[PDB]
Amino acid sequence: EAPAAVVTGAAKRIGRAIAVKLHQTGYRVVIHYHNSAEAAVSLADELNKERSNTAVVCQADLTNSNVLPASCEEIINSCFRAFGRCDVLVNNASAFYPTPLVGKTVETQVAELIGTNAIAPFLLTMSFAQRQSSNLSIVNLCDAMVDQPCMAFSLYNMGKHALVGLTQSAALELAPYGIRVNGVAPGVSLLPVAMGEEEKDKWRRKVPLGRREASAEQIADAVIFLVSGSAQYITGSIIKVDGGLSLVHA
Amino acid sequence: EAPAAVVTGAAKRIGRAIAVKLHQTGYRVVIHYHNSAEAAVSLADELNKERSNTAVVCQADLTNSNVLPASCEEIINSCFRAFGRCDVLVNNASAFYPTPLVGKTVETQVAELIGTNAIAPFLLTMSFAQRQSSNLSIVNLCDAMVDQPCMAFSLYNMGKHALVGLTQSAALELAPYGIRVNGVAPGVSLLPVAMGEEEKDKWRRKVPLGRREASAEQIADAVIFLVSGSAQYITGSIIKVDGGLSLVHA
Amino acid sequence: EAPAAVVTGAAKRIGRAIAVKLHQTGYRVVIHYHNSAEAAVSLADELNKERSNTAVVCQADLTNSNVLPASCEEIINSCFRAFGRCDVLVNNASAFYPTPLVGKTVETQVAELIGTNAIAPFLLTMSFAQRQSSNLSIVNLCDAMVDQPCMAFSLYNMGKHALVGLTQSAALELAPYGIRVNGVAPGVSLLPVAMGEEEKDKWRRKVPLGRREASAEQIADAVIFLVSGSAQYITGSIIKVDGGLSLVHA
Amino acid sequence: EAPAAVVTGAAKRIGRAIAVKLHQTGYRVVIHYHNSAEAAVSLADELNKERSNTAVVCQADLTNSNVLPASCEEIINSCFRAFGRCDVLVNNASAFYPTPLVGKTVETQVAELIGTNAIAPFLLTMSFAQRQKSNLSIVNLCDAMVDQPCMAFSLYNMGKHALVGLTQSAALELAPYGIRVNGVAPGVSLLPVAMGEEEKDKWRRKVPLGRREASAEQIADAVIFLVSGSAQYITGSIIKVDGGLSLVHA
Ligand SMILES: NC(=O)c1ccc[n+]([C@@H]2O[C@H](COP(=O)([O-])OP(=O)(O)OC[C@H]3O[C@@H](n4cnc5c(N)ncnc54)[C@H](OP(=O)(O)O)[C@@H]3O)[C@@H](O)[C@H]2O)c1
Ligand SMILES: NC(=O)c1ccc[n+]([C@@H]2O[C@H](COP(=O)([O-])OP(=O)(O)OC[C@H]3O[C@@H](n4cnc5c(N)ncnc54)[C@H](OP(=O)(O)O)[C@@H]3O)[C@@H](O)[C@H]2O)c1
Ligand SMILES: NC(=O)c1ccc[n+]([C@@H]2O[C@H](COP(=O)([O-])OP(=O)(O)OC[C@H]3O[C@@H](n4cnc5c(N)ncnc54)[C@H](OP(=O)(O)O)[C@@H]3O)[C@@H](O)[C@H]2O)c1
Ligand SMILES: NC(=O)c1ccc[n+]([C@@H]2O[C@H](COP(=O)([O-])OP(=O)(O)OC[C@H]3O[C@@H](n4cnc5c(N)ncnc54)[C@H](OP(=O)(O)O)[C@@H]3O)[C@@H](O)[C@H]2O)c1
Ligand SMILES: Nc1nc(N)c2c(-c3ccccc3)c(-c3ccccc3)[nH]c2n1
Ligand SMILES: Nc1nc(N)c2c(-c3ccccc3)c(-c3ccccc3)[nH]c2n1
Ligand SMILES: Nc1nc(N)c2c(-c3ccccc3)c(-c3ccccc3)[nH]c2n1
Ligand SMILES: Nc1nc(N)c2c(-c3ccccc3)c(-c3ccccc3)[nH]c2n1
Repeated sequence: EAPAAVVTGAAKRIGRAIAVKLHQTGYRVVIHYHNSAEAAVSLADELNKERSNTAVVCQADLTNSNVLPASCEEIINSCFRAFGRCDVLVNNASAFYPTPLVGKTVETQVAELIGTNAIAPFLLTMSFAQRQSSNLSIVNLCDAMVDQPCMAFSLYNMGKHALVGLTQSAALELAPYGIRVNGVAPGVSLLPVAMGEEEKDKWRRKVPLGRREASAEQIADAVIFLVSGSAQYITGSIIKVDGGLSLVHA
Repeated sequence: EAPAAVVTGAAKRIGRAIAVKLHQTGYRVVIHYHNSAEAAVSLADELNKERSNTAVVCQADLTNSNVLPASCEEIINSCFRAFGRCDVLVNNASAFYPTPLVGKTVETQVAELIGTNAIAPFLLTMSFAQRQSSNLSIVNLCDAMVDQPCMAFSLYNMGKHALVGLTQSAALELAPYGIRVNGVAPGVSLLPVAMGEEEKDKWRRKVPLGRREASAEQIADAVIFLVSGSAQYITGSIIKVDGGLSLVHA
Repeated sequence: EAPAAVVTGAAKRIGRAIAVKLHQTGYRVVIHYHNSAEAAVSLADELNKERSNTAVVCQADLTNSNVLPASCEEIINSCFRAFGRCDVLVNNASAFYPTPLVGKTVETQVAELIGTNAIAPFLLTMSFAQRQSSNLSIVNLCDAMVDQPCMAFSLYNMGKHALVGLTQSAALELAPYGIRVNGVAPGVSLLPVAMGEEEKDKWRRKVPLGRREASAEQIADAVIFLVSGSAQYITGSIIKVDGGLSLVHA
Repeated sequence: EAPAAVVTGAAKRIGRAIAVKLHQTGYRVVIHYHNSAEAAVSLADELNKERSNTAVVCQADLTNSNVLPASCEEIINSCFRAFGRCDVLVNNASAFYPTPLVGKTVETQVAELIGTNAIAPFLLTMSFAQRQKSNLSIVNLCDAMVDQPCMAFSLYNMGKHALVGLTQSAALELAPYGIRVNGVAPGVSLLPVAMGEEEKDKWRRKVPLGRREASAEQIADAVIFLVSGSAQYITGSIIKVDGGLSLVHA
């Protein structure tokens, strides 16, 4: 019987690339999404054409709130409902925007940035563990630049640092259950179409390895390694996939 | 005119030592507290008996909620209303208890642990910066053991990692205003007197330097250095005060 | 045609497992060794029996001295002599023994521990670089416990820290050549066969994931990943393969 | 009776500033130097004019070699011979020049960069500890930028990483003797007066806190803190004194 994986924020970009690689490797997938309903269903369709009844969608807001634990529990539940098991959780969904210290209220900024980058991963990790020759693991999408943060992104950066802490704490606590918990830390990966090509090229020129951003596939390759039998002794590790960006001084 | 400082969780233990030592150095202090009202007031009395009009109290819950930004704005405002300035912020208040992955609801555990240790510090930082020759700084009480966390303390450890992120991010962002942002990271300090003799001895025996915990005053000494004119180029630094504990393998 | 790899200290234990996996993946290998001539010759024989003239041996002391640069240059030369190319360098050889601060002279201890763990890697890196679809990379065998070092192993730990610095520096500097430079950081692996099982068990008991040391093959799996086409944007990254050991407090 | 300190590379720049501040604090000092004889003697003269019999010079090359351990032993011995005690060691002396991977021989580059920055500190630390076999401590001058190194400075960076390892290993091992071991990590400080102005300003512009380099006295300030009675529980800590430089992404 095929194993199953939940990928958060999997309608597009890096999360989709990860869901696709897992599905190709043989996983059944839960494609979680928030607003990108069309994209999520379109991916589920593609994947189901390849192999029937191997993909489902699950909509959830991962903003912090008093019902977030319920939402996270329901994401894990949807994998068990659809596939009878949940082997892998990938925490990929992430809000990202500036929150300067000097339209959204600060309450909202705190809830969205901390919720998606840290608290939801924690609550998904709880639910994944509680609901349990298998190879169970969790992969967190971290950030290679967490110690050299973008100006005015404090809440986003706090969230990513907390996700490091969770990766470590959960690796330690879930080790007795056979559940490995690791991370992948992109540098600069999929640049948005809508960026001034002046601005995209400015990020690209910063990367020592090729003067280019990582492809989604390159990030997903590291995820697939960590979930593989080739990483059976690896837990609490964060693999940077940054082309050396984080090594470059100002 | 004397500079003024806000110390959160200052009614006892390490926060009290930090308030006392700042006061001894010449600061006027706002004693923030949550439940320890009698000890907060008694400290204020003692400090005011020493120099008139140099200490006030400000009560607030720093649990995460939709009213926390206002609570944090009021803590900073209390310094201005009393003393007409606010030169130093010390983020010391902290909830600490286990939150296993497998009475409080999980949403309360998240609000308390992430609120006190990370979000409140962030909102207090926003309010402090927004209100601003001078020697302005912020000191965050971090944790020397953040990469080797206690078993079953994921949320606390998440909060403390986030606080590292805030320290770095706010140092970078506030440096143009001349506001330094640093941290002090205790190991083990002030073991609860009701913790077991076996359990205390076990922690003490692990500390390389002197096989004993730090006094509150030793933690406060590092805070004082960071706020002083002897640390005028220091920003985004976290000083461990741990007797070498974090260096000891399992 | 087939790529070629140099593995230092490859006659036994982890280095041998690395050379065998590389070979199995289709690499031709230089098997470098120092004292273990029988094991190195025998390993080359076994691999050549599998595919004709796909392995060679090369002896060299990698102790620091005035002839170490020529020695290292000759190891890289030996790969080109045998195979006309050198795509991968794995810095695995390592002296490991205590050097207390309070029958070898201290200058010999310095020379062996810093030579094998850092200086020889740097010199090999230079010679490798100087000689250069393509997929070139270096993997350095680091140590997951470098920040929580064994008591009285200062010189070893200094060497391993130096090796981290080389991994970063060389990743930055060799990126323009498309040479990636990464590390693998074992926790406890392949405990000495001669170590009593009861001492083996003291280390084993520390490991959260499975209360077991890593196999040589598990270490080798991380090396294989890093040299593979699935790691082509990864440079300056150190992958811990430690079962959570470095996460455990004293 | 006054305590005594050895400061290596103390004739000029940051070491000189550290020796001066230690002397103003009440220490007698050994001013170690290599080539800057006139500067060293001029400094000793000036400190002795302030307090008779409180400063000596000690010449030694700290390049790695088979006699480096005897040279390091003689430096420590010079302090006991002049003052009858040695309370503080500051490892400040440092060779700094590029060593690219692709007039000095490489043997010499290795001996100078690894000797001065790492091996001499280790040997001096041994001789220090053995002569003690009060508030005894060691301060190592580290580098805030060691994870974002200068292009083509691999050996210097390996040296400085090794020095972090020494700081940690020695703090752990010397703690039972009451000897604390810490570091101060400058970012950019005291630019060579002769460095081109455009290059000076290129570095200055990078620093968030004031867009300027640290003064030598600001670096000394943090050394003075670490040797003081206000840092009695601090060991194995490295204090960055960098104006936020290390926080800035490429
Ligand atoms: N791209 C990079 O260069 C880079 C760099 C560093 C780290 N990373 C990390 O790698 C991961 C993937 O990066 P990316 O660029 O692919 O991510 P992204 O496009 O910015 O976001 C991924 C998904 O997060 C989901 N999301 C956003 N807010 C949400 C909310 N409130 N509730 C639930 N889901 C929400 C969105 O789902 P819908 O579209 O369905 O609404 C979005 O498609 C992230 O964790 C990111 O931080 C990426
Ligand atoms: N003690 C150690 O060994 C150690 C180790 C690592 C880090 N630290 C850090 O050093 C700092 C001080 O340590 P500590 O042991 O002195 O702290 P603590 O005694 O555990 O807590 C300090 C204060 O935090 C306040 N607090 C708790 N929950 C709160 C809430 N919901 N809202 C507002 N305030 C709240 C409490 O105020 P009331 O008493 O007024 O309710 C309490 O007095 C903390 O940040 C801690 O994490 C300490
Ligand atoms: N085993 C662990 O748990 C562990 C933990 C952390 C890091 N690591 C690292 O992973 C790598 C492999 O570990 P291991 O346990 O397999 O290593 P090892 O058996 O201790 O050493 C590997 C080889 O290093 C070679 N070597 C030693 N001194 C040398 C010298 N002066 N010149 C040239 N070669 C020399 C030896 O070659 P000959 O036998 O031919 O003389 C030896 O077989 C090492 O870098 C090690 O530090 C291992
Ligand atoms: N300046 C900065 O911005 C900066 C940045 C990061 C770290 N640091 C660290 O802070 C410390 C002081 O920096 P600095 O700029 O003042 O240092 P520096 O001027 O570059 O070097 C200090 C002294 O090192 C001594 N030295 C060099 N080679 C030697 C050898 N082979 N044997 C013995 N002594 C030798 C020299 O003594 P003689 O003059 O007597 O020959 C020199 O005066 C160093 O450890 C440095 O790495 C400085
Ligand atoms: N959820 C999410 N989405 C993103 N698009 C990013 C990015 C990012 C930022 C700039 C260019 C490309 C990607 C980054 C990022 C952060 C710091 C440095 C580089 C990229 N983090 C992101 N997280
Ligand atoms: N707010 C708060 N209060 C505390 N009492 C602690 C402690 C702590 C944990 C054990 C003994 C003494 C102190 C710790 C702690 C955490 C990790 C390792 C060691 C101590 N953190 C704390 N935070
Ligand atoms: N070259 C070499 N050989 C080794 N055998 C080791 C070890 C080591 C240490 C203890 C048990 C097994 C292996 C370790 C090691 C170091 C620090 C913590 C744990 C293991 N490093 C080694 N390096
Ligand atoms: N012994 C020694 N001397 C030095 N002059 C430096 C410097 C340095 C590099 C550039 C400007 C000013 C100082 C640096 C340095 C290194 C990396 C980043 C920034 C400064 N390290 C030094 N070490």
